[PDB]
Amino acid sequence: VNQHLCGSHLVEALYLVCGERGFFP
Amino acid sequence: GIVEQCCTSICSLYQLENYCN
Repeated sequence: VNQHLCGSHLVEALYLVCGERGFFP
Repeated sequence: GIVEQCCTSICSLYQLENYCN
């Protein structure tokens, strides 16, 4: 599998792992 | 920054989590 997280994919991953707590760039 | 660490290269959960509020 592709393990890189770019653009939309990165945000989604951040949403997932950081939760509704949210993420800072 | 995050895209260099995670997009260009591959990051782990741990590294990713370093950018959660």
